[PDB]
Order: sequence, then C-alpha cells, then structure tokens
Amino acid sequence: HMLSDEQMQIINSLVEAHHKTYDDSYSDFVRFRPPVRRLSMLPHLADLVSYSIQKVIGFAKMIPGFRDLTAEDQIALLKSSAIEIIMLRSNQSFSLEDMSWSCGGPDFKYCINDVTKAGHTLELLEPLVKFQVGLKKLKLHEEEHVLLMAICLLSPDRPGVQDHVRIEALQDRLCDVLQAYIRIQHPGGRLLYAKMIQKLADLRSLNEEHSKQYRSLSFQPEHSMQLTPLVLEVFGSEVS
Amino acid sequence: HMLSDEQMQIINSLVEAHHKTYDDSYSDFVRFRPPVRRLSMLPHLADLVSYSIQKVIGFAKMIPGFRDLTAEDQIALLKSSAIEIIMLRSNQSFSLEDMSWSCGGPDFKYCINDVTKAGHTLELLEPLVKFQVGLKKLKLHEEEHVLLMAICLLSPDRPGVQDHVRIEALQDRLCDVLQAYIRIQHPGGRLLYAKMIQKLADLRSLNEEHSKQYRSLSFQPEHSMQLTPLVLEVFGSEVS
Amino acid sequence: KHKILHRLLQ
Amino acid sequence: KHKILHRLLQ
Ligand SMILES: CC(C)(O)CCC[C@@H](CC#CC(O)(C(F)(F)F)C(F)(F)F)[C@H]1CC[C@H]2/C(=C/C=C3C[C@@H](O)C[C@H](O)C3)CCC[C@]12C
Ligand SMILES: CC(C)(O)CCC[C@@H](CC#CC(O)(C(F)(F)F)C(F)(F)F)[C@H]1CC[C@H]2/C(=C/C=C3C[C@@H](O)C[C@H](O)C3)CCC[C@]12C
Repeated sequence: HMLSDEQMQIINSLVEAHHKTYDDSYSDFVRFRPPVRRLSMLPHLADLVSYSIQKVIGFAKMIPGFRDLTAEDQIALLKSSAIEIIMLRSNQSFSLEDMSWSCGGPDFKYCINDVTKAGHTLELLEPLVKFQVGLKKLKLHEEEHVLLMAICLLSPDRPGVQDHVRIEALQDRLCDVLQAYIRIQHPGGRLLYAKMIQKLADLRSLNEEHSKQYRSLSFQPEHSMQLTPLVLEVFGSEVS
Repeated sequence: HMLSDEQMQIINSLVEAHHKTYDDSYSDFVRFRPPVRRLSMLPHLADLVSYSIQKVIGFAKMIPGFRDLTAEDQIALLKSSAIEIIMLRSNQSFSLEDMSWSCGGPDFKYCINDVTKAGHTLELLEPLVKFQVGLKKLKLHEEEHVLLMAICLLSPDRPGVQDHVRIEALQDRLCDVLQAYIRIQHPGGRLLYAKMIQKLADLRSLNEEHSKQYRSLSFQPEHSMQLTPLVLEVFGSEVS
Repeated sequence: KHKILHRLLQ
Repeated sequence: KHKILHRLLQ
C-alpha cells in the first residue's frame, strides 16, 4: 500500500494548479465593484463569482485529462459544476470562529447577511453555511481538498455531457487516487472518503437551489444588468 | 422677441432633467471597478460609460415628447446617440486647464493616456479632445447645453428610426427654442447657434470612429467580458 | 431584443 | 454559443 509514481504526479498537478489559481491574500478583490452593506451586495458578489469562475477554469484546464475532452464537454462540465467548485474552494476562506468567509478586513468579510443583500433568502443560505461547517470539520489535507474539487468537476451526471464514458473514467482514476491517498497518508482517516463523497451529494442540492434563485434574478433586467458577461454565460441556459 | 410660456416650460423641463441625472460631485464613481493606470482602464471606463448611459436614459425620458414615441424609436434613438450625449455631457467635467475630464481627485481625473489603456488609439482620441475644447470655448448657458443634448438625441437621421416625421417635429421645436433662447437671453451670441449645429456634425464622426473602435473590442471575448450587459446591449448590433 | 433598455425605459 | 468560455478555455 504505497502510491504509484503516477498517482503522485496527478496529486502534484492538482495541487500546483490550485496554488496557481488560488490566492490566500485575496488581493485582487480590490478590483471588484466595492461592497455595500436594493440588492447592494449584488455588484460585489457578482464580481467575486465571475472572478472565481475564471479561476475555476484555470484550475479545470490543469486537471489531468480535462484538456483532452471535447470543448463541449469541457463547457458542459464547467457550467454545471462552476458554482459547486466555487462553494468548495471558498471553504479555504470560510471561518468556523465567525461563520463567515474571511477574505480580508472589514470590507471582504462576507457573512450570511451580506449574501441576502445580493438577492438570496436567509432561508436558502442555511445549507451553504452548514455545508461549509461540515466540510471544514473534515480538516482536509490540501491533497484531498484539491482532489475533491477535481472529482466534482468530472462528475459524469451533468446535463449536456456527451462522452460520459470518458468523464467517468477520469473521475474514477481520481477517486482511486484520493482513496489511496487517504488510506496511506491520512492517519485517523478510515471513514473520511465516504464523508467526502457525501459532500458531493450536498453540492448537487446546493447547486439546484442556487440555479432556482439565480433564475429569479436573471429574469429581472434591473438585476441581471448587474451581473457580468461571464456569469451570465456560465449560469445561462443558452444551449450548444 | 420674447420666449413663449411654452418655450420656457420646455427649458424648465430639460434643465431639471439634467440636474436630476447629472451629479457635479461625481460621488457614485466610487462604486465603479477602480481605475488602474493589458487594457487596465477598460473596467473603470466601461463602468463609467454604463452608468452614464443609465443617466442619459433618465434624461431622455424627460425630454418633452420622448415618452410618446414607440419603444422602438426610443431605443433606436438612445442606441445611436448614447455615445454622443455622453461626449456632450462630459464637457461639464472636462477642463481646458489640463485637457482632461476632472471628476475628482487623482483617481477620477481622466486624460488621453487613460483612455488608451481602455483599447483606444492615441490617434483616435485627438478629435474628442479637440471637440471638448471647441465645445468648452462656446461657454454654453446651461439652457443651451441641455438643449443641445436634447436636440442631438432627437436627430431623425439615425439607423432604425421609424417615425422620422415625428422625431423631426420634436427636434425642430427644440431647435426653435434654442435659437430663440440664444437671440433673447445670450448677449454676444449672434453666431453661436450655427456653431452648435456644427458640433452635432462633429458628434456624428466621433460616433462613427468609436463604433469602429468598439467593434474591435467587442469581438475579442477577453475584452468584451469586461464590458457591462447594458453597454453590450446599447452598442451591440442586435436588431429589433 | 433589448431586455435592459426596454426595462430602463420604464 | 459560448464566446467567452470557449475563449477562456484557450
Ligand atoms: C447559497 C446558495 C445556494 O443560494 C447559492 C450562493 C452562491 C454564492 C452567492 C451568489 C450568487 C449569484 O447568484 C451569482 F450569480 F452566482 F453570482 C448572485 F450573485 F446572486 F448573482 C455563494 C457561494 C459561495 C459563497 C462565497 C464564496 C467565497 C469566496 C471567497 C474566496 O474563498 C474565493 C472563492 O472562490 C469564493 C462567499 C459569498 C457568497 C458565495 C459566492
Ligand atoms: C474617443 C472615441 C471616439 O474613440 C470614443 C471614446 C468614447 C469614451 C471612451 C470609451 C469607450 C468604450 O468603447 C465603451 F464601450 F463605450 F465604454 C470602451 F470603454 F472602450 F469599451 C469617451 C467619451 C467621453 C469620455 C469621457 C467622459 C467623461 C465622463 C465623466 C462625467 O462628465 C460623466 C460623463 O457622462 C462621462 C471620459 C472617459 C472617456 C470617454 C467616456
């Protein structure tokens, strides 16, 4: 029971990819439309999400085997999983102490209330926080966190995927890497893997609810005009 | 030779409209994506222009007779004239002393160089400055400035206009008001009116060049993604 | 189709 | 048509 010189290369890649597309100082946030605490946080959070999508795309492109999919599959996967990858990667800034995402100073500490100022219900936010708390409680190794993001992105059960035999293959190889990594490198991690797969299940429902909330926003031009072309294109139903 | 109780009501309306849609403190600019001095000013200037378009729409809706046009005509006029109304209204912030638009502090003082950081050529900017200098030299009364904006918007010679017999009527009434106002209220203004009409001619060419520059930008997704949904819709060729 | 413009024009 | 996504995907 020892990782193969191919399983660790996959791990090397995903971890470097994450480092290349995730800044722990959050210094680009000053370039977003500033936060205001009628849907005052919408501009800021739309910018955040748009930016994060760009980052998720950069990451996805570095997932072993992703570049080889058809552009359609790459798109079909990004569109379906974008919000979930975003929810996953945000855990890095999320804080149990204050139950908010802490991206620096008074301005970039996002709490439940801030997101409601962006067209979301206090009600719909409960699960997201709960999910962040459960995910944070797992205390994932960077290897696992980064692996979980890649596995999520390569879910075959996404509307629009064509070659779902091949995405299933890439994801299984990834799942294997993670199971092996946990068994070999993660003491006390006997039941961790399954808790992680459970998280993917939680992501699907969170994705579902968001999609609904987002439709409501995107249908009112006064609100939709606050979005970005990227956000509108990624969360839009335009089908190709 | 004395203005009619109807010509002054038109003047009252356009002047109040301008006051309602133009802030001389420029305090909303802090809500734009901040300026950076690869096309670093694009985000800021796109936000500025998007905001200004919103303001131009607010103004247009208060131009006597504009609300009565078909929604198509209103749109056809806004789309064609938007950039020109913007160029006209900016003269208020433009400064002969420094040949820049001065909207407050180091951050919001826009010079020729800043606009080039937004995908425009130093070459294409020459006329805009020249135009601002000529327009500023006219030292227009607020009544005239505001009148000139309304006349520009109701130009009948715009792609897409349907009822160009009726826009011509509204614009002529406006032109009359301005000619009368100048004759009666503007000492030393014998030759001013014609210089103002000449400015409309200058706007057409400036509109033309911008449209070209804008096409170049809007065709590169990496640049187009920096625009706003409003800008993209107003300067887009989508035809209806 | 001009969703936003039509909206903003009231 | 996904102009931007296709662009960003290199
Ligand atoms: C809770 C839910 C199911 O209802 C969905 C909430 C989704 C979004 C809010 C939104 C939205 C929009 O629908 C958009 F269109 F999608 F935009 C908007 F805005 F309403 F339009 C949530 C998910 C993760 C959250 C956060 C992540 C933090 C990060 C900081 C840092 O860790 C970097 C991470 O990438 C990201 C904090 C803010 C709120 C976020 C971004
Ligand atoms: C010179 C030209 C013919 O090539 C066209 C220049 C047009 C724009 C720049 C642009 C653009 C875009 O093409 C956009 F898409 F259209 F956005 C972008 F950005 F490149 F994409 C010019 C015209 C008036 C100028 C200014 C007005 C100032 C104001 C401040 C204040 O007075 C309020 C006014 O409304 C507005 C200062 C900055 C540069 C402006 C906005």
